[PDB]
Amino acid sequence: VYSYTEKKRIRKDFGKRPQVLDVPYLLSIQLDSFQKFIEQDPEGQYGLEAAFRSVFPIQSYSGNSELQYVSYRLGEPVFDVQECQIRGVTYSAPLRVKLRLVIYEREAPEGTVKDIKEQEVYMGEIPLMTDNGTFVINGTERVIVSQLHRSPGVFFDSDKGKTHSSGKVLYNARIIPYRGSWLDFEFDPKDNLFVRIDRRRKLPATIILRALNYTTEQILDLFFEKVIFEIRDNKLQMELVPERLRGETASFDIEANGKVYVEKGRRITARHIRQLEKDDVKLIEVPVEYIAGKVVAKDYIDESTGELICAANMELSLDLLAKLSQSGHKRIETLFTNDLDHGPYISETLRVDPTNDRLSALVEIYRMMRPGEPPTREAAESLFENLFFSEDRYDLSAVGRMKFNRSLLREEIEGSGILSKDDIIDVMKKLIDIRNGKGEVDDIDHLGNRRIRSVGEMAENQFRVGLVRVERAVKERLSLGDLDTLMPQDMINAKPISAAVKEFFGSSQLSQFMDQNNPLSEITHKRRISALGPGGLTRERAGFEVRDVHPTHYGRVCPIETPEGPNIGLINSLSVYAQTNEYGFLETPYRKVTDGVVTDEIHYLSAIEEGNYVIAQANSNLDEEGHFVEDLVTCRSKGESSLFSRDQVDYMDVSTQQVVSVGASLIPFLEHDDANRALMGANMQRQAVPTLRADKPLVGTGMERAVAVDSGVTAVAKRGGVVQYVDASRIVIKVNEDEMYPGEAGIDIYNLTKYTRSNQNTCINQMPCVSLGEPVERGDVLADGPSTDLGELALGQNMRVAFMPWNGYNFEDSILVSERVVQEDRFTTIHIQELACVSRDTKLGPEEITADIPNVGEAALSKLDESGIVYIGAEVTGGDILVGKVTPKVKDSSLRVPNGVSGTVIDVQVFTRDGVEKDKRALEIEEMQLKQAKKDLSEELQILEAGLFSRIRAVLVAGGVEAEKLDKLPRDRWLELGLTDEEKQNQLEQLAEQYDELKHEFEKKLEAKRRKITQGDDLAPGVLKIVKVYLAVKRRIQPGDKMAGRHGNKGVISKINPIEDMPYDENGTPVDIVLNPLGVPSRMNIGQILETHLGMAAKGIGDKINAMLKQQQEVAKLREFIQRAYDLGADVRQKVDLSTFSDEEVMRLAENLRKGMPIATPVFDGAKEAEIKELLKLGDLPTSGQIRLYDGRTGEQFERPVTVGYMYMLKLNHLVDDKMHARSTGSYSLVTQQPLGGKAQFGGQRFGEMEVWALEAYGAAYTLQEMLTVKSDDVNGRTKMYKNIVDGNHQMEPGMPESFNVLLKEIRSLGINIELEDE
Amino acid sequence: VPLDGGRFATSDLNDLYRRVINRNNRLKRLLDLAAPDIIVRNEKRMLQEAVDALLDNGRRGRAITGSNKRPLKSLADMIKGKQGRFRQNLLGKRVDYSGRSVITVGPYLRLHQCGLPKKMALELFKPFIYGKLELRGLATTIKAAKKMVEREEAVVWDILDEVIREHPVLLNRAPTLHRLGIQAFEPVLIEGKAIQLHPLVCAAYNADFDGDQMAVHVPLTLEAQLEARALMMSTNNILSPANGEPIIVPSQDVVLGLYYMTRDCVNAKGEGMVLTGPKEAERLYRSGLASLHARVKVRITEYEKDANGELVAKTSLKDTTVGRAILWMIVPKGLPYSIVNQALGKKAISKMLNTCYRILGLKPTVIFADQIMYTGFAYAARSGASVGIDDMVIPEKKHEIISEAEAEVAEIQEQFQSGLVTAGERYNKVIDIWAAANDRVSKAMMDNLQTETVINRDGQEEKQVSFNSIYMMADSGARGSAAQIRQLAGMRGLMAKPDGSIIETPITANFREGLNVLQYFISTHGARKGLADTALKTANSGYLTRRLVDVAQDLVVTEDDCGTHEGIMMTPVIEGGDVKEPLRDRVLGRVTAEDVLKPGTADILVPRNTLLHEQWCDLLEENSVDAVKVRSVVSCDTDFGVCAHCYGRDLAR
DNA sequence: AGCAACGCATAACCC
DNA sequence: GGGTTATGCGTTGAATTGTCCGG
RNA sequence: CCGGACAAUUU
Ligand SMILES: [Mg+2]
Ligand SMILES: [Zn+2]
Repeated sequence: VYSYTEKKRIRKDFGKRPQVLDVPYLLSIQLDSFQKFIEQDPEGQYGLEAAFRSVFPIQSYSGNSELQYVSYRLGEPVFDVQECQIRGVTYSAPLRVKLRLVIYEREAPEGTVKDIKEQEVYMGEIPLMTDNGTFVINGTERVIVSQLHRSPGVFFDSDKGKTHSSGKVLYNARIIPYRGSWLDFEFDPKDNLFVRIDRRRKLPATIILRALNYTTEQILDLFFEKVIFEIRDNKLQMELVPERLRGETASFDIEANGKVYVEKGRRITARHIRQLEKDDVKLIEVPVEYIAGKVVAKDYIDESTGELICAANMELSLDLLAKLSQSGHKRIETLFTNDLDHGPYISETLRVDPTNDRLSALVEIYRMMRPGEPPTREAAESLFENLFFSEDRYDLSAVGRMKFNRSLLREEIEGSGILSKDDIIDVMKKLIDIRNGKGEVDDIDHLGNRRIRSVGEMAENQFRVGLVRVERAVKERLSLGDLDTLMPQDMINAKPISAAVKEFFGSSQLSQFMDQNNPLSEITHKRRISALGPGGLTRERAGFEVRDVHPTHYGRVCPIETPEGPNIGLINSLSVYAQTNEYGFLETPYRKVTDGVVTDEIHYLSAIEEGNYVIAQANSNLDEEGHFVEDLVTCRSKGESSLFSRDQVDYMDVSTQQVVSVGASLIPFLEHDDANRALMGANMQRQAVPTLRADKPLVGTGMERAVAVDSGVTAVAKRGGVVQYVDASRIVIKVNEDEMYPGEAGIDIYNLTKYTRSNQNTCINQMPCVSLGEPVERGDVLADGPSTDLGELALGQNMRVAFMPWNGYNFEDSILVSERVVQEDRFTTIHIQELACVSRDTKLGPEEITADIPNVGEAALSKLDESGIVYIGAEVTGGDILVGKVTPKVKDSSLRVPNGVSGTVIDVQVFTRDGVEKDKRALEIEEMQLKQAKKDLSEELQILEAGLFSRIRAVLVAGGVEAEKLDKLPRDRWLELGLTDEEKQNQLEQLAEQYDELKHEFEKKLEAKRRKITQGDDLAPGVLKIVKVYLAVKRRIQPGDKMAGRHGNKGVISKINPIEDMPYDENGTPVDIVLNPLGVPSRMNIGQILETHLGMAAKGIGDKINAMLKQQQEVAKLREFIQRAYDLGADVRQKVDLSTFSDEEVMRLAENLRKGMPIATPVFDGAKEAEIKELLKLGDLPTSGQIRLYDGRTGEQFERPVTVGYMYMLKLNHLVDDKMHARSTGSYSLVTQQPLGGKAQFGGQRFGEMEVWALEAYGAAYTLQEMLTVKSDDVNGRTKMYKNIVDGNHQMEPGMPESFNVLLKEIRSLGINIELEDE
Repeated sequence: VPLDGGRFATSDLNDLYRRVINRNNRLKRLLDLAAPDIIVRNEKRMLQEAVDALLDNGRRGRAITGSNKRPLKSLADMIKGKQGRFRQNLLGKRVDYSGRSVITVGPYLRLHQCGLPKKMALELFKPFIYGKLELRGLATTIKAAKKMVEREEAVVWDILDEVIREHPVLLNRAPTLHRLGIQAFEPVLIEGKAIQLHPLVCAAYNADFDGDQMAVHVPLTLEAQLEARALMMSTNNILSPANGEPIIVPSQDVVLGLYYMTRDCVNAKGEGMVLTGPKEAERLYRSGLASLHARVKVRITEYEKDANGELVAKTSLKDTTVGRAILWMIVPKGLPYSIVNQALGKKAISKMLNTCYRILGLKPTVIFADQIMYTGFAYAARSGASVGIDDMVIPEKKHEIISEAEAEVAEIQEQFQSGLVTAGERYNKVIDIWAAANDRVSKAMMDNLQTETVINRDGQEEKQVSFNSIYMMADSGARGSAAQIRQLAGMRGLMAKPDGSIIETPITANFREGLNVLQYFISTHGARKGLADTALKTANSGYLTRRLVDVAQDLVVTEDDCGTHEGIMMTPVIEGGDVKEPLRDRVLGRVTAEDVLKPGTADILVPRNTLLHEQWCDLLEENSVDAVKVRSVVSCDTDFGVCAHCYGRDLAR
């Protein structure tokens, strides 16, 4: 069962894998990000409330005042989207925050006296995001691109490659918080631990461990292990552990219970280890050299005299041994050293450390962080406690704490948000264990270690930064206040926050310029991911791991729709089904699989969870109920894929289109093309241009309808009903009785935007697609925007393709076109160029806009009016004056149309600032806007009141109906009729008061619109009025433009070919597009021939249906033909039943399909060669599809048959008249006497060093001298040469290089003496 | 420079000078009332920082910011670096009288001419148009000339034609690499806005037609014009200055047309007859009574340069075809006939063009090359090859081979899981058996594509070369190689992983049947590695070539002979395998120091001050000389330069 | 307030 | 007892150009 | 005027 509006054009779809999960909203990322940004959710929880609850509780120094905060609300924006973008104001809403300030009395803990409660104070105007996910800054349309950066936490790298040419591998830790100082635990080849703050210089770690309120004995007992010694008459015993000796090799004698186990030169093995654990004799014999090699931990004094025997962390000797033997000690704590178990890195670090006390440690820290300053003890203590144990200058996040606990293998995922001594000890122990050998490290290119950002989180961070920057001044003013007589709005400040949010939303490396010249480009840019903004990597400081995609890039980042140029591999995209995790990861849906039944329930797995479970492949043969038919299936476990069994799998991919994106999803037969070819094809499809007629594709993927619905370039009906009045400017929808609300049920009005300009000088138009008197459903397509047709994204067009060399016109990859294409006018795109006019008020008065200009012409003034502005609808060419402007001296300074773009003026808008007397032209223009606004508002009021009377008359019909009191008395008296005072009377009264409030709102809106048109807009301090004129250039196909397709193949038209010269078949139909077969072996596009064959089958079916409909046949034959054409194939999911249709629905279906048959082909499960051959056999086309043609010049049959067909191609946004440029003589620069460069400004080329070197390799000297001295540098030589040329004389003279003169003058201005001597 | 309004935009140097002047004024004012030591020391320190920021910022300490977050520039930072004067204005500079547009092909012109738009030609040659109009007298003054040029009635077009027939232009590409980058051609007024260059020079430029932008420059002084006509002409720089292979290389379409011409078969329409000459041969081919490629004994008549410049005519009969005779009609004068009897591949036609050049000369050689281009394009248009899905044939044994491959892989995996072998040897066995299966599939599909189609012989069957489109395209050397056709038809084999290793699970299917998502993602990353590192590779290559051209420039031949007897002892370089560079290509054109004697018993061969060429190379090959003591540029002892005797023959000549 | 690679520049070996 | 080697800081990283718009 | 951002080409 399907819908009713889909009966106009049903697309035949192939495939064998039934889908289960539909496609969600593609703008869901931006929608959820903005909702998370602005929301009235209590208890904070990562939002504005959280930031407020975190920073606002701030006391005062001596003001005895405390300012709190309750909630915050929002106001209605002063301007809406349409006219907001028309003018150029920042589409934003006033933000109001209610605050309260309490003041207590002295000699009291919290004894308050009087408190003030500020009711809705202002702190900044933040902009709101529309439903399409676009932002407005200055009348433009910019989309903030998400950022992929490093997750806040702890990481362990290796930095292999630069090991001082030693080969020893290193392991270092990187503790990175959310906002604060860093902490790197680096290593040295000499077995030593070091630390550093803010990446300054190498510093020891034992000093910090002691400064963290710890002594040498405590530090050693906490990190290292204790080796207790005992003193008896002889044989000093030592407590050794097999787990301790598993690394080093005990070369000494080992005996226990009178039995010698290990002698000298026997290596301890596993059997020796198990014997040692079984004996548990920690009292053996050790040599005197091993005791001297050991390191004592704590201090030890004498047992009689009390003198200190050995110091802390120092090697023992014979004197110390004799001292301990003559004493009476029985317990000595010592450290343990090893090479492959536990190294004494802390022991060497403490030995190198010159300090031994916390005071000296703090003094050294203060001296190293700020030299030339007296190291005060209290200041150093406060500085050390304010860096790692603070709640303002150092704070992590929830995801940061979760990642920290996950890396440290903890139990709880919550807790505090600052670093602690226990956390430092745990990280150091983990790093020591990693250096010892056990435990692996973590990489950076993995997705389980990184974290994606969003617009909401980034805006929250910027707002928090601004707030914590203004809190200093807030606290200063609060401390230097008064005696309970201030004002909250006067003590609060918001200028830094306003400036911060303004600069972030305007000038940002991520908030870039959107390209709305294509709905596909828009839906790709809305999900584009860029790791270029602040907090990540740059463009030149990158290697290869960050460029190549990690194997975990499955169903999240798309490796296809990526640009190529300076930055390759960094700019990425997002998959279709890929969602955002709650912490900030990248999620993907996975179908839950039982032991043998694939359940339709889905389960989401993150990056750190996907590597633990096994997921099967998408394109896998399975039964209808989800049963694996085969035993072996390709799976994966940790990025690297392999092959597993059946009872060993856990999950399975949801669909086969999740690994690809959405912009790259519109490429049919992606599996037939190579990776780079598909990449460039997706790119060139992103940078496209809508044609004149949005012709429906014939080999579409299937998601075109979903893309057009999710895009905001069409008018989707909100609540379905019945269509009553269709027009090319307004659509009125009368809802059915099913969707009828007791309050404001109403009609539905959808406006249609006409021919306007996009970002890339492209035209966007919305065309209707409904009929008069036709029911509709909820969520129905009613308009078709740019490159759309009946809710299907139709970018390019459909042409007749063929593959044969033709007189070398298609050299390496050139494209050959026919004259029929330019005759039927089907690729004539529309381009709208933006021209800006500026009228300032400089000296001697402003620049008046009047037609009394001296030294003019009647032929030029005929196109103008008595003000100096051309009318609406005049075709101008290169060299005409549009808006007349003069500067008082009087010099003419009007805006001239650039040469090369013959357009048409279609709209003229004048924005005059308030305070300037308008002329008669401005007066009549204002009257025209007021007139059209009044007409629009009046017709809107008319249709609304018509709906209200229809509703009230339908209410009066139900129940007591009286025809006499309905047809006799006038319509205005329909309030006192025969009707019971019940729910019907309630509906009548509510509709009456609704009509009253609608007329009140009409009057208020009319007054507001009149006031806004009469008043002036906001402009720059120095300009009076501005004129924005939109052109309309009709661009046709001209020899030099850029044709391409959906497979990566490029094409440049060389020369058009007539119909009589293009080859023709046996019927007489010539070919329109001819390619080069030589481009197939180069660029791997094996799908091109499949698309060609598919296009022949679809065109043949459409032509057969059109012929059958034209020759007048009964409906039964057409029904049978359509049923066979829709049921052919092996096993597809598109099952239709034509027996449940009407005759008119079949007639309309045939009339719509008379010009082609749309065929769907989902990416990795499209049509096959068997289905293509079956369709060709059903149609009147041969099986091979290679028909024999006739030559267009002479006329004979070729030696071998050629390949001809139909191909879906498109046009790029590169034109010959836009890419061409030429200049002979023009203006030059000012700093260096050199010509300018560019096309908008009359500039030339640039004879660079590489070509200069080429001319050097050639035996040419005079040409290079002329190019480098006469043409640009020597002004006198250039003028003399020009005079000799225009006079008729051929002589060149050298000159002094102005660049060399500038260089010598600068070096003279510097501190270097250079001069020119003479012989 | 001012901005939008009455405010003027400040400059970095202006701000630095203002700060320095303010600090100097403050110090001079403070050193009047006997200011204390601490204040005067702080003032001197601030003045020191100011003068440091004025001279050179960023070297000492931090860089003072003149804006929000951009570091301010100084004289040192502007002079040095990539944006310095030496690289932005001294060497590289902007020139006038230049244009730029998208190129096309236009295969209907000779060699010393190209295409150029009509409006662009009128705009670039405006001074020439003005001069011609003022010397003819159809204009009153400069204003009248401007009015006539902007109006374009009828005299401007013929004046432009007059100035185009005798004024060569110099086209230019932006990324120049070698010497052959700026040639000289003659424009033709063609309607449009694109450039129609010759298809033969495109392979030399390593250019294409994907919307590339090409620049043009026009000389305007008689010496430079003569220099261009002498050296910059395409009809002059045929030989490459690197090696001895010339630059005029037959393109892919041309070699495809010639391969279709000289492709003899075993039976055709009109096989088994005799005709008089290639004239009647092409007549019969156009009439249709005989096939294009059919064995027919046609009498030929050629010439030979066996005399001392005089040619000798001869007439004989040879068993050839029709297309070969038609191709032989455009041969110039003195060439053998055994050069058009083979399949005429890419290397074959290259050798034939080189031989024709080195035997006859230059102008008829370039004429013959242009004629070959024309006839190849014409016959390509006449025939036309087409790639088909049925023309591409999949081997019937690929399924069985891949089944045996998977069976062996499963056997190795089970043997490894049972506890017999290690993962290392398992991975080695997997990769070697997969490479073997890929090579087997490749050779099978190659044999299929080389002898799939067969024809009759007026009565029975006969096997020959297959008439497949892809096979012809791979055998004529047009586009595609062995691995290329392998990728197009059969298995692509394994492919490496980003770390450096290679994946143990290769690709099962090919491009015609159907890959899976996993294999697609594998090929995606395997190609993205190269697509990402090619940019930095090109950047490093550019830096290296810039350093080389900057370090080796000061060397101009100032003398002819230095009179030394030193050099490098030429020895045949051999690296493990076989002889890499032959002795002929090694000492091809280099004057030796001493008198090189014949390796016999005291026999003088070549003198000590003579140029060595092809005849001397043949003499050396016949005498079988082991090592030849030749001079060297590094062994030359010439004051300020290197003499011409220590270099030998000039390349590209 | 995150290169990468390589060289020149102080201030300790260990005979 | 002078001089051998880790550490700190100096330099740079192709080519030309259609676009956007910001201080 | 200097940078930022996108993008063509070096496939
Ligand atoms: Mg190109
Ligand atoms: Zn010499």
